Amino acid sequence: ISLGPQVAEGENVFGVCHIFASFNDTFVHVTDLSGKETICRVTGGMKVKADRDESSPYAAMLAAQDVAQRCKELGITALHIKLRATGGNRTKTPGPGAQSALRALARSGMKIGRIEDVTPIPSDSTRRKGGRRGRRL
Amino acid sequence: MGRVRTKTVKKAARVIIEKYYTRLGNDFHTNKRVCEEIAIIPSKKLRNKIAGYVTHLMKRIQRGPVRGISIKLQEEERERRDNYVPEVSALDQEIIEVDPDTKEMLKLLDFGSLSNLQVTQPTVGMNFKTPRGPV
Amino acid sequence: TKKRRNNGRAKKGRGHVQPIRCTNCARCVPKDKAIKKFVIRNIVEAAAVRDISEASVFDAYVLPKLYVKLHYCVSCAIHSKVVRNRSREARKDRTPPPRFRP
Amino acid sequence: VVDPFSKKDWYDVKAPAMFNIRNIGKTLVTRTQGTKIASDGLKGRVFEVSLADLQNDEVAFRKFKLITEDVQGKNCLTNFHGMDLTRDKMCSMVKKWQTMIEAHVDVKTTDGYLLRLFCVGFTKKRNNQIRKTSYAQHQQVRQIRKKMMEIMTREVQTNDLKEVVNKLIPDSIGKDIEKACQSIYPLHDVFVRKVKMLKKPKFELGKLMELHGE
Amino acid sequence: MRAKWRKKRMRRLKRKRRKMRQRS
Amino acid sequence: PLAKDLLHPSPEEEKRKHKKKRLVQSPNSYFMDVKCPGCYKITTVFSHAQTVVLCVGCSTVLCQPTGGKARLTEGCSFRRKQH
RNA sequence: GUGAAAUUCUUGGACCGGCGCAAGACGGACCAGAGCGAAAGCAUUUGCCAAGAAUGUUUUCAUUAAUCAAGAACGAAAGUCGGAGGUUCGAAGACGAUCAGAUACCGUCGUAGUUCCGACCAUAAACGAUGCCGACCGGCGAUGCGGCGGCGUUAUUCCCAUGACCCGCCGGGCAGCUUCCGGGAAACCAAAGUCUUUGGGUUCCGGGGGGAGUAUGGUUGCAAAGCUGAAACUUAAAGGAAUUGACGG
Ligand SMILES: [Mg+2]
Ligand SMILES: [Mg+2]
Ligand SMILES: [Mg+2]
Ligand SMILES: [Mg+2]
Ligand SMILES: [Mg+2]
Ligand SMILES: [Mg+2]
Ligand SMILES: [Mg+2]
Ligand SMILES: [Mg+2]
Ligand SMILES: [Zn+2]
Repeated sequence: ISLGPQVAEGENVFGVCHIFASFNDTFVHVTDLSGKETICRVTGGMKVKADRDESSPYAAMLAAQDVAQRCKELGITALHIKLRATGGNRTKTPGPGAQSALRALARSGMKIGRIEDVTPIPSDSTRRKGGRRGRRL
Repeated sequence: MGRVRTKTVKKAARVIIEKYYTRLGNDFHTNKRVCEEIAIIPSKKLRNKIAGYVTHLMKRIQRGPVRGISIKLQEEERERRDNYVPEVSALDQEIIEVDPDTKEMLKLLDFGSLSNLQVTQPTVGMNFKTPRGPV
Repeated sequence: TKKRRNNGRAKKGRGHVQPIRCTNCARCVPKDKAIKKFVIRNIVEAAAVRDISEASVFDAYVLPKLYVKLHYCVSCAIHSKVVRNRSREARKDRTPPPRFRP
Repeated sequence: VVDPFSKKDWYDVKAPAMFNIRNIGKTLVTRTQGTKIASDGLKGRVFEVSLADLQNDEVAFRKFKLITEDVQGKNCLTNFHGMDLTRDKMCSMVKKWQTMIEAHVDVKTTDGYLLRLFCVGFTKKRNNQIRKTSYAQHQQVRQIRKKMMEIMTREVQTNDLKEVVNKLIPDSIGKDIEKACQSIYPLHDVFVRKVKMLKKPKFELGKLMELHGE
Repeated sequence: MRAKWRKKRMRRLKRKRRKMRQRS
Repeated sequence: PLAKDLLHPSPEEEKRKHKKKRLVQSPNSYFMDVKCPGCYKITTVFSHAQTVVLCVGCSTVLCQPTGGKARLTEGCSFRRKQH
């Protein structure tokens, strides 16, 4: 009770941290072992007010620390991690804020379980946006 | 930094070493004195730069030949290093490894059927090529 | 003037190759022509590998990797400096560049 | 105004008898008020867990779905739901200069469980192999795939969900593929990459009890 | 001028000539 | 090798050469006698059989035809027939 | 979402996360200077239907062949017509940005289209910018198929075949490296070689650059357009390959 379980010292509680680290934004989302129930979600867009640094490591680590103190407020100790890119037909790589948010969570008194990639990879996608001539800049 | 000798001093040092090798030596101060008369060098700075380099090359040629060549040095270097002169020739082995394929080659040459050579079991596997591509 | 014997693409017994898309600009480029780069990346960069290993609950955990195969149109591969222009003689060399292992 | 975590409660999830470890972990859900029921909310929850967590000294690249079918107090009984290899492992097994073979079957368990089994296997080069690429001909792939279909449907169609899960925990099915296929084309990288369920036998309560017990 | 757009401009002019000749 | 003696090629390269490309054509296939096990008589079998051959006594199959050469089933004695 | 933004969606739960359901597209990694096809082109499993190269062949026919005006089948994408379906993408169009301007490049939406069936069109840098058939003329290592052999390892077994390798050989291929064969204006090419030491057979086809693939005639098409195809007039160069320099956001 009291915003946490009654688990003894012998066993620790495992959360799940979805790090949707794309370009232009990074999501850190802590949930239970099914993901059905959520504890906290903080993103760079709601942490920086410059509209450009939504994917910056500066805003990403601040998001990670905020969900970290909230997780400790709920007594969450261990944390399996699911890293996720944009996926689909678009980019399949994590953005800049993945490593900063990951490092911030470790250094904020949290424990780390297993990191796995849940990036959506199509067998073969639909027509990707941009035309056949690419994005001529 | 900045003490690199130029081709002017370098080449002139080599020529006077070859032409006057016995009149030189290991001492810089004697080398500059012989250089005063064995060649006409106008500048003092150029002179003792030449002598300084000559002293350095004397320390090198005394313990091994260089790009420069002395006719006396060549004969002495072939006169030395005559041989390791082992008490027996290095290739008078009492037993010599011989494959069966080479053994029949000597038989077809008619020079086989000797005692010194011994035949070995042919290696098995026929794997002698490196796997192709990267790694 | 024919710059390359293979026309810059590895098409010898075919007539048509299905197109893939550049990951950077999303440009339709033939699969035999695009620069392919299979990259294995650490999930945790070197700046945080110690933090994650220490904070990990597991006594011994090997960080998994990323297995993504990258396709670049030659414009984007040149801009990203994946491929560099070479001299006429050095163009013919097809061995991959050294990994700089030692 | 107030956070829901005040009215959230924590339940503990258990494991079937196939695994020597019982407690996967702890969950949370809202309480029961009006039409919404805490038991109904927790009905149908899928918990991706690692077999390394559920087993003492077995492999880590195998994961399990483990849907909860019933809750009894603060404990949530759980049966098998599906398996899947981790993305790191399945992506690392796909090497160049070799042939991948993929199979899929539909099998009705004696109990009534309709399972869709996906198996993957990769050709193997020999120790004295000098040729760079070790590929498989199309008929060899057809023979290997067909045999893989039948020595994976026989291991499940004649048995129950209990035996199938405790035999795929060490992946005896995969080793059966490798030793059979080595007579045709040698393989090394063979695993049942994924299974999933399609149909269930009308949700019998007694079957869950003997699944966790006798 | 790019030969393709010269070709397209030529096509437009041929349509005008066909329309003028049809009207007559 | 400019001055190769094409008049008398040595037999190791003559056998090496393709069947039609030799100095004089000579087929690689041959005729062999096959002794049916559990029988007494001798049948003639083409070394490159395309049809399944069965000697009259031996009701079993003698040769299983494949692409290049017949598969002589076990228990059959074979021997060449006059070059 | 962008370089930065904005139009746009959001307290009705947007995005995110979980469980399901539907839809129509699409078949990654494996996938290669690898295979097949006359080209265009062809990539999830299974089945059915015919077809095909090469190899094997001491089988049959016996000149039945090669290239081909006229004529004919197929023919990317886009486009046209009719019917289904419209997920994504996306001509036209609107709006936001950028700019001196921006009818654009960038961003949001989105029409025809993109998907299947039937009927058209017959064009692509439809490229190997390189006719087909045949003969000859260097070397080397690979690779795909078929065949023939040989130390050995591995699969099962009680023995051989039979598969996975290893070492070779033959034939047809996709190719690769090297070479003062030879050629070429050179780049380069074992074919673009065997060419003033010029003749193996046979198609198509060019004649300085423009005008111009235009006008006119015919013919094909629903249409867009396709095929055939000039002249007046104008011009001293236009070009191809390499060399040096100058410059490059
Ligand atoms: Mg150029
Ligand atoms: Mg083409
Ligand atoms: Mg907005
Ligand atoms: Mg079309
Ligand atoms: Mg229609
Ligand atoms: Mg759109
Ligand atoms: Mg001809
Ligand atoms: Mg002319
Ligand atoms: Zn690109």
